Amino acid sequence: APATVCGPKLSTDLIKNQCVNFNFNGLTGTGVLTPSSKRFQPFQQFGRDVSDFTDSVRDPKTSEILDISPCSFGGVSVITPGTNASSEVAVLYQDVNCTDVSTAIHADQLTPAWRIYSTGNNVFQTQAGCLIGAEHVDTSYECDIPIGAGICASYHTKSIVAYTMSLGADSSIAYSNNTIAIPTNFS
Amino acid sequence: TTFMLKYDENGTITDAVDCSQNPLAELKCSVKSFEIDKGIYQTSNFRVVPSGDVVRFPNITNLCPFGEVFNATKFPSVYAWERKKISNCVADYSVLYNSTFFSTFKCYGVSATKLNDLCFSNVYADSFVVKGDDVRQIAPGQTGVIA
Amino acid sequence: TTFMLKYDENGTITDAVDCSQNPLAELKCSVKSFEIDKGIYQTSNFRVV
Amino acid sequence: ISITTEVMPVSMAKTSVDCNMYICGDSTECANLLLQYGSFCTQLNRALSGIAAEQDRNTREVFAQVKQMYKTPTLKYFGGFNFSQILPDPLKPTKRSFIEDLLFNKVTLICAQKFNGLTVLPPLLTDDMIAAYTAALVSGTATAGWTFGAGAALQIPFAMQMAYRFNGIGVTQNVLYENQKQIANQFNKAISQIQESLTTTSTALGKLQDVVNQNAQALNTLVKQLSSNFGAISSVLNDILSRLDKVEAEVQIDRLITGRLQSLQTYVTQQLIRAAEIRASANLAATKMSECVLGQSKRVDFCGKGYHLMSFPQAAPHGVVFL
Amino acid sequence: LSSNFGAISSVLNDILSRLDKVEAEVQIDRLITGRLQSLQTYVTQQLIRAAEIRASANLAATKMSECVLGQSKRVDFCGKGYHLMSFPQAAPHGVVFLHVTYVPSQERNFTTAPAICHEGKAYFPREGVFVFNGTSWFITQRNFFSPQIITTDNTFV
Amino acid sequence: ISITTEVMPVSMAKTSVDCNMYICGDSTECANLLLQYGSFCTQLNRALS
Ligand SMILES: *[C@@H]1O[C@H](CO)[C@@H](O)[C@H](O)[C@H]1NC(C)=O
Ligand SMILES: *[C@@H]1O[C@H](CO)[C@@H](O)[C@H](O)[C@H]1NC(C)=O
Ligand SMILES: *[C@@H]1O[C@H](CO)[C@@H](O)[C@H](O)[C@H]1NC(C)=O
Ligand SMILES: *[C@@H]1O[C@H](CO)[C@@H](O)[C@H](O)[C@H]1NC(C)=O
Ligand SMILES: *[C@@H]1O[C@H](CO)[C@@H](O)[C@H](O)[C@H]1NC(C)=O
Ligand SMILES: *[C@@H]1O[C@H](CO)[C@@H](O)[C@H](O)[C@H]1NC(C)=O
Ligand SMILES: *[C@@H]1O[C@H](CO)[C@@H](O)[C@H](O)[C@H]1NC(C)=O
Ligand SMILES: *[C@@H]1O[C@H](CO)[C@@H](O)[C@H](O)[C@H]1NC(C)=O
Ligand SMILES: *[C@@H]1O[C@H](CO)[C@@H](O)[C@H](O)[C@H]1NC(C)=O
Repeated sequence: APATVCGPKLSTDLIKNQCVNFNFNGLTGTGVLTPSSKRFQPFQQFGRDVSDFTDSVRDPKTSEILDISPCSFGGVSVITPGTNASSEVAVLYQDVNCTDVSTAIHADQLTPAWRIYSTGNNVFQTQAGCLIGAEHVDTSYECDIPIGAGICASYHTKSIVAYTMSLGADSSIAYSNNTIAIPTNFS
Repeated sequence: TTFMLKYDENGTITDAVDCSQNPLAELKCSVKSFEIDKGIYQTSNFRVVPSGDVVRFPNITNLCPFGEVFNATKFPSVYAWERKKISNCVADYSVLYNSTFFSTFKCYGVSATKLNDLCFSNVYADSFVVKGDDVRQIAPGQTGVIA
Repeated sequence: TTFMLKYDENGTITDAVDCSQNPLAELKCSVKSFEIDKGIYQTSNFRVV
Repeated sequence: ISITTEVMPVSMAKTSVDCNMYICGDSTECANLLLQYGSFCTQLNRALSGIAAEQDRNTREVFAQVKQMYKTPTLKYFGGFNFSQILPDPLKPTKRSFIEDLLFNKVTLICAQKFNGLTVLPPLLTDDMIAAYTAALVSGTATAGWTFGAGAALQIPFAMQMAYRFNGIGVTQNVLYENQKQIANQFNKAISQIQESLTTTSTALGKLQDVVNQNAQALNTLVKQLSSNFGAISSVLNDILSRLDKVEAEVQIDRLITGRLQSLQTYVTQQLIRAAEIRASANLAATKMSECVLGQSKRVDFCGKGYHLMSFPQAAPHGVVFL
Repeated sequence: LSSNFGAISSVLNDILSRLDKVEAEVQIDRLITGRLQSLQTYVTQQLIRAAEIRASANLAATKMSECVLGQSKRVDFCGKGYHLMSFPQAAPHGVVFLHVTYVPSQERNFTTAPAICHEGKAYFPREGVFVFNGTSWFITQRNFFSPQIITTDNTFV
Repeated sequence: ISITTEVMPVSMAKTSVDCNMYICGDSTECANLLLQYGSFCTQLNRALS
């Protein structure tokens, strides 16, 4: 219900900023405070969505209705070509929205937390995630290293090339009512 | 730092790899090799947290509601125990806890050190006077006794 | 009684289903839906003493 | 001449549960406590990453039988045979057929990332690239057919192509040109039944929807085990931390860890069995595109019910519908 | 085996040598159920890999039955092209088949027309295409240009 | 002309273990204790159904 005992800590101000260790009345979780359009009849003040985890909270001070997204996790995948071929930079995956990544590598919010990682220069939003070290190239060769959602990574001009893949090679044969093509030779 | 080491036929460390230097060396500790063929691999960490919100309810902020309760004089009997409601008051514990007034302090579910940090919607005090054997009997279970 | 509740986009209970009313409503709590296609389903209780 | 939908699932969801976020993600005292189970993370994760790696291997074995993409021909009236299945450009803004678009409807961007640690990875072959493939397979079937399977493709007019496919049945090449208008109208009525039948009856639904429902119910089982108690105080993991001071919590979190290991180890084992059931169904669809579509199958009751003339793949979601 | 599973140590003899079999029964049993659930994991993973290889051994059992012993009319099963024959080679834990294919390569355009009209009713080919090179009609099989003189027994009615 | 038996198994037993009766059937305090494992009955039962 609306709470009585505090066991007093000083209450800070809430922020829309991603990744806040939120401590409401009985929720020592962590995540992204974000205002939401959820209705909340006044005798309920925790929101749940499909399962165990609290999705949305009405704030105890200001009665503002806000939903919680978690700290934007995912798996890190890493493209490499041959280490004998090149020890040049393994380009990476963050399976996350990209601006949540770029605004957290310039600060220290990631915790695989690579040290000599002043990269990146390149940023995608391709459905598989967001490549960082890989370069967008408009041409389209063949799938070399699979990524997800139609793009494949490779090792061409020697940088690492990200590109939507061309399926084999585009071809052309002319349908005609009269001409047949039959082989004269075989291999 | 997690840290990979290559030993020799002699049994001497020839080469080492830091796990958190660059994502190539993250991979080398993941597949446990130094010469990796090609492709795409894994590691599953993300997102440490910069800031914290501790914004909890009380907009009235009284203090010490059970300063009356424990040091009250007239406690009733076992059959006619009184439940006293605590309303809108910041109950700071460890005034209660760390100074050992109590022969048997024993929590259930909650624990006394983090009993401060979490809020409660209402707390109730059930105050009555029993026997020393019945100190243990005020508990979940323990049905067959009389208290 | 076990008891099923349907919430809304508003977040208000629109319809509810008792689990132990009739075996159709036992099924609705079993497959967790209100509009069931066809076929044969399960629940595994029997025989109080 | 009747055509028959035969729906074959080739792939499933590429779900990869972030094992540490599932079991205990907001906590870091549990993640230290989870670490002493050795490699029941990172092998659990490596197991159903091997599943996700072969869901595109299943989709390349099926659809990439053709090497070079034959473009969609303009004159689609191939000797009476209508071909409303070969992806027209002006009427549809999307690049998929009218039968394919009727197939993508009869089932069931920025990241969301719910708390439970679950995700669905996107397939490496998009729906528009799968529809590009089956545009090339039908265009190769409508214009070339035969050496199209073997090597490079050789243009044969479609009346000359069908008559050679009657000649595989044993029925002579006389019987086509004697009845070519009647053969074509039985063909064009057949697709018009297929555009009518799989609009309402939900049969091409049936085998694919049983794949999608079986994955979505295995996810909803995995998610609801987070609300399972497993003999702890509460199913909520942060409530165990916030009121038990890490000396009593080590007894109660470990009951909740081994319960959530044994629900992940359950789920990944169920998915490895479903991966075998779909790889066996993708290898069967890899031969049906190899043998019904590219060649003609003397092999009876493999492609169709009757004697088999030809077949056409259609891009279905996580599957193939052969015609 | 080096996993702790909530015991004191992953080494099992260290649990025996310093816990006197009354405290050890609590700590060995945490280490037993961890090593059951790693064997029960492993054997279940191997039973799934056994099915994935029995399905690949049954496919190679047919490829030695049908590509090697016989000739396979079944297309894109043995080889890429039209299949002549195949040869198995002893590979370690596997077979490498050497599928000798046909793959017809060099082609030419040819005007064709079914059922040349000769003396009323036309003549459909007895397995031909009615190829037409420069100012002459012939019949060929449609995987190799071998022009034959058109006769009665090359056609029918 | 010789004929040859080729035997092919097509089906097996349709065993469906009544999960609550297996683990603890005569008891009802265990069935309450079994309930907090979520869906390790009724999914176990749904798997081999
Ligand atoms: C189709 O075949 C007929 C044969 O009578 C020919 O005259 C015509 O040019 C061909 N092409 C088209 C586009 O009709
Ligand atoms: C086929 O090509 C080969 C070279 O690949 C050539 O030597 C030969 O003369 C050609 N023709 C025939 C009929 O084999
Ligand atoms: C170490 O091993 C190398 C072989 O790699 C051998 O040549 C050398 O003599 C050994 N040295 C010692 C001190 O054992
Ligand atoms: C007390 O609550 C009101 C709304 O109920 C809010 O506007 C006010 O800011 C709160 N007091 C403090 C000190 O925040
Ligand atoms: C009761 O009074 C004593 C002083 O004699 C004090 O130390 C103790 O904290 C009080 N108990 C409470 C507030 O529960
Ligand atoms: C004991 O509790 C009191 C509560 O007033 C507080 O000073 C602190 O938590 C403890 N005191 C010391 C000296 O640790
Ligand atoms: C509830 O949602 C409906 C849409 O289903 C909308 O029309 C209506 O305005 C909403 N009412 C309130 C009070 O939010
Ligand atoms: C069937 O035939 C017409 C005429 O050849 C063609 O345009 C189309 O593919 C089909 N008709 C419709 C209405 O789609
Ligand atoms: C045959 O003719 C077509 C169109 O006239 C042309 O595109 C093609 O290159 C020619 N040759 C072959 C071998 O198909």
